[PDB]
Amino acid sequence: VGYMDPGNWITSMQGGAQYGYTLLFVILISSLAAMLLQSMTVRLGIATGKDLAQMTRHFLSKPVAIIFWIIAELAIIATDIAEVIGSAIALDLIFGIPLIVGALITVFDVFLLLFIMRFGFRKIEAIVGTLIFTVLAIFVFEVFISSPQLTDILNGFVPHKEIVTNQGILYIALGIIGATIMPHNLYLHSSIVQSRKYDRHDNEEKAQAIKYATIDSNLQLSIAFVVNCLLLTLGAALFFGTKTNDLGGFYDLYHALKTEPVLGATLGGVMSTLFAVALLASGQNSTITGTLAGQIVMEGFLRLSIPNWLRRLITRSLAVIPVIICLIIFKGNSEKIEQLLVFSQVFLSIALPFSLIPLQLATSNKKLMGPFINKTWVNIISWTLIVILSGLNVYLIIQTF
Amino acid sequence: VQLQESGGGLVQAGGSLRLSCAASRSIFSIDTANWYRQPPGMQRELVATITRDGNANYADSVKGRFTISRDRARNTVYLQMNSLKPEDTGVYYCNAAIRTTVRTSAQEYWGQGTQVTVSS
Repeated sequence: VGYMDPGNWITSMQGGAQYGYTLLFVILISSLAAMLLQSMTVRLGIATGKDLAQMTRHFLSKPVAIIFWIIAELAIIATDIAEVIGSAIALDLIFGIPLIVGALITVFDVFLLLFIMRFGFRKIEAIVGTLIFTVLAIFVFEVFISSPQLTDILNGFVPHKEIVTNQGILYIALGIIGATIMPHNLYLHSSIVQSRKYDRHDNEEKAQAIKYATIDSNLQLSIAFVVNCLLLTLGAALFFGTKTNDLGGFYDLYHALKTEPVLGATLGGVMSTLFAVALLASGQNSTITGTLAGQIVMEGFLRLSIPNWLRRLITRSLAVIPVIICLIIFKGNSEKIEQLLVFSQVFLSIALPFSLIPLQLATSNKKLMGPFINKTWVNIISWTLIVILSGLNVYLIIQTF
Repeated sequence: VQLQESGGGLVQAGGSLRLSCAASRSIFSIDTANWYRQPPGMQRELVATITRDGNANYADSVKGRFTISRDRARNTVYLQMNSLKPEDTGVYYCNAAIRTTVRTSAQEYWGQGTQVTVSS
């Protein structure tokens, strides 16, 4: 969740590898936006009785609520598609299992997650922790030895018009925003935030809970920002300014780490293998959070209750189908399945407004929210974000079609 | 860095083989690949061609039966030869444009051909 999701990796790394440091601003303005939007959901969770799905359902009739539920469920399926592609690529790099077979393997990683469960949570998550830290150390090493120009990075943080001019920078930009502001984290946070310690009617107990939840929500989002910048700089350092126009996917990073001159041959192979294991670990951890979010969305909109293993199997089954169809059409082209990997996050950008608007409506309401209320500052910046985001989505959809 | 071929050998008409074209050391990318062959007493004939974007083309004598492909995880160009005929017998060569690192210029490489014999 955040810096572990493969969508952030592919969008940031391809943004840097294809358009230099330009999209850095899109990483910042989105990472800030999330910090605000999450902070609203937190309040919506703690101030009002229950989470976002129940509120949106409460303000809508059953048909339109079913439509919203279709949009949200499709977003969850999109993230699942992202980590399905991630795990498939990892199994192709480590064990040589083709993508069409690995995608089929990703249906039973629940079983495999039980097998890991038998080995204890703390130990395996510590192994994955040292793995992620080691891989990040490799990336910091690559950026450090690339001799980057700091003034060009800080120049990259400055916005440019070209971000909306051509379809490429705008496409990767929508992918970055959709990957950093995941719509399912709003429904998830708006309910998991209500498990803290406070009396439902005593109010500074609540404001204390929102103080904490907001502080944490900004901490991990800060880390996700830093990691996203480190990855965009990684792809920009390895594949930008190249005569062959390497798009900068997971395979390009794999062979770039494996053929790095100073990094050696066997050592570089160790680095690349660790990166692949970190990609599989990236594809294994998002599933539980996706399952809880799907429970909140389904029980909130449709008021239907099914077990978490069942909806996990259903969401995974629906997620593998477009991956398999993509692999059959393009004959297992890795660059194409990575293009699908980006398109999933772009679809998250498409699905963002349907979750942002009811959040604004419920948060601005005086009766529902009471003392905790959207300061008109929040209403201004938030309505600005909804307007400009929906405008960018409609603009891209109309331009491409 | 040398281009190494494998997967050839002896097979009966109707069977299948799979040629493997790899490199001696770790490579970043094989941008373009061509599978040539030479039958006894005939000229060197271009059989398969795969490009950077993944598109491929085959000779009319081999189209529909042969399939060149790129394994990107291992940087290995494969030639899947199905429904083999006795005239497919010959020495198969692999020509490939290897890119040692990311920013190195793409270089041309050939390789010692492998023997393919379709008997009876």
